[PDB]
Amino acid sequence: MELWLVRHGETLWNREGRLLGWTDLPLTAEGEAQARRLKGALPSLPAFSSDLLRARRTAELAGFSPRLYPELREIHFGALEGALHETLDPRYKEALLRFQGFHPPGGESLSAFQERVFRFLEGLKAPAVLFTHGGVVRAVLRALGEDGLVPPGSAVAVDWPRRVLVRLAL
Amino acid sequence: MELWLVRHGETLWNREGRLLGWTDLPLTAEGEAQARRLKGALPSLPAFSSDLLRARRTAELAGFSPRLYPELREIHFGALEGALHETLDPRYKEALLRFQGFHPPGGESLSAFQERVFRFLEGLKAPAVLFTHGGVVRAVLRALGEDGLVPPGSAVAVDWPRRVLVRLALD
Repeated sequence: MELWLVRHGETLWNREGRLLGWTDLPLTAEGEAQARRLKGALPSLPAFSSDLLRARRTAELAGFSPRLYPELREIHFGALEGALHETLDPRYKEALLRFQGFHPPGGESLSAFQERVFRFLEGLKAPAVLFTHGGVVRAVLRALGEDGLVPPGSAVAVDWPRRVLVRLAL
Repeated sequence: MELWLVRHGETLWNREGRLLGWTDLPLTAEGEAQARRLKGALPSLPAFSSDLLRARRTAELAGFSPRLYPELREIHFGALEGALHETLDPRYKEALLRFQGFHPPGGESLSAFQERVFRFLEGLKAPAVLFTHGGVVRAVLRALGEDGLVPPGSAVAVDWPRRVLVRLALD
């Protein structure tokens, strides 16, 4: 079943290199421009979106009116929200790289995060466009055996749960 | 899974251009003619149909004895029921055109409509013929990435939830 995973436009923490999870940052001017460009590429399928501002605004600027689901949120980094990726304790860097064994204080475990994301995905009953976050897109791509890193404001279409259909980066 | 969806025959509000949702209108003479032409053109599979008259009657004239399900009904337009499409406020016109963010007072939102329709399709265990409405066919075709408008009394076959197989219209 066709699903479009869209990573929201950039926020200030993207250029700053800070972990961005449940901190509700707005899009930058460029992030808004990225969202607008998506209007000319994304298919008009039922839309869903993380309830965080940056995702909602990306959906809006891309020409969609999404049903909001917190299950589509990026992982909650807890005390690590806003932390510079460069200064993270090696244990955290390692976990984020290998995509396993990550449980920030006051946040969600990478395991609970994935459980939340896939429960949502398996619940879908028709093709859809999903406005979400880098970590969510990464989880889905890795589940299909692919590298999950995609730029802000870009998207990847997948034939869930079989394979990746195409990547779209502007 | 192979599913055949049939848009019921025309009613007076088709030529009139009025939003027809849960208003239970009958088929016109031409509407019955369209339904009769479907007999012998649709596959022999279990049949399901919206419980609204126009749909049930289409199924009947097409040679089927479907189990009735309100879940196959057209979207509930609420206060907009019977409204001339031509005179709808821009917000509603655009919402229906772009098939998104439609919240009619006293009716069903497009999101609620889609959830209802898709939940029903998910429950189907095997191939079947579904006698339904223009909006339902439109939601399905659009979800499959194609233009969703089809003529009254016409049908489409899809491999749900993957692709459209064929569109069938008769004269």
